[PDB]
Amino acid sequence: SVLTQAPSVSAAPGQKVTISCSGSSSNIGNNYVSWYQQLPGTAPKLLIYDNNKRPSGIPDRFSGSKSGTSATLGITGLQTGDEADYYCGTWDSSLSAVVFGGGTKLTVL
Amino acid sequence: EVQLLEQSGAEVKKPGASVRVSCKVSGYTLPEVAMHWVRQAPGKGLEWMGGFDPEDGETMYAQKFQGRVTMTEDTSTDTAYMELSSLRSEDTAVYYCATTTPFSSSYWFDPWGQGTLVTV
Amino acid sequence: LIVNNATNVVIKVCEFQFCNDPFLGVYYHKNNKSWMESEFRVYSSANNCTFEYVSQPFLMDLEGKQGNFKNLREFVFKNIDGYFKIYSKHTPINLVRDLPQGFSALEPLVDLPIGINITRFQTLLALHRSYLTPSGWTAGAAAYYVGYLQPRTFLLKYNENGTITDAVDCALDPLSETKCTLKSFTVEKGIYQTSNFRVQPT
Repeated sequence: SVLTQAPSVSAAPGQKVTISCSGSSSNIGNNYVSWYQQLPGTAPKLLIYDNNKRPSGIPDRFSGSKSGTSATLGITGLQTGDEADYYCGTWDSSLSAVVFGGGTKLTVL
Repeated sequence: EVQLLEQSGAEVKKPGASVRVSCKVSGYTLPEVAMHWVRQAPGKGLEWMGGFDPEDGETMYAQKFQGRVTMTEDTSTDTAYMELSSLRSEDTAVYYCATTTPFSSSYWFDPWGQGTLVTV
Repeated sequence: LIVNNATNVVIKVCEFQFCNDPFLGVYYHKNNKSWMESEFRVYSSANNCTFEYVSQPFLMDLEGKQGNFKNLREFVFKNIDGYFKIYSKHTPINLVRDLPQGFSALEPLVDLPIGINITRFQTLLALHRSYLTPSGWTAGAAAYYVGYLQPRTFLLKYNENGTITDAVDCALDPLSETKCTLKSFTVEKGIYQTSNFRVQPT
């Protein structure tokens, strides 16, 4: 929507590569970031909240960071079942609402 | 912790209609936790919708979609009705029941409602 | 059913259905930003009720003290002659857990027409809900003290203001039974004749 991330990305299995989302000070700057996963026709699953915190049942192999308006979702230990789209979001005071990016569909090569 | 009830069920309503969305819960009670809504169009991304505001105590409405969709709550029966109106072309899609926690600043939508497509 | 609230305790003498694991649930209303108390997590049905009453809260805090009080709170419950009477007290205690050597005088709170025999009971609890962390329950820690009553003869020493300090049981030991004969807490040097003993038949 109002945020920046690519449609798709690809990498070899078992490797280490992350995905980032570029916001602004009006959105990511003062606000906490979340990340979500969905399989085709399934229930989008919370990945990491506040970029540093794992929900119950999340592999510890995921991390996160926020540098200025840029927020990277740490993705490590690629699995054959890790191919799916990951969504960035953070609170917005601009329209005073919840915003997301277009989504990035990972591919494990 | 908690599993939820479905968002709607299967609601197929031909053009010239409008549809409520009643999302119930289990393991919690309705007004200890705030609900939320997101448009998800197949082959597309997330568009947030509805929602409750931890600040100010109001139930939010997405400005872009404001006024077309409304929400009510029955606390005892845990029924939260999301009524979308005035069907249009691109507005048939999965609209997820989501929730944040009133304590405190949570932006993350937490265990959610499995998804329901609508029909225009 | 004694329920303490935020703030009107509503004593209840009724006919309820108490669950297998009764206790008072507490949650957050989101309307007026107030922590309510779900009272039916204790009991399902409330009906037929015989009696109802309300008073100023027996349970009371002070706090601001970062401990050093612990606000030790005692309640005595005695069911006799149609009057089940409640007693209370509030005391500072600096010890880690257990009780000091001091005397605790408990005034009767209310003398109520109860007319029922109570042979068994359990306490009540206040717990709440939490949200996603690696549902929430068991707020803080909880421990208390229980002991059973018994008929005994006490000598009661009132003060100039009627505040009883020293009490002495007569049957506690062969020494305690003589002090009940002199009625005095001072026992002068000498020999005193305590109640007789008998050998009993096998």
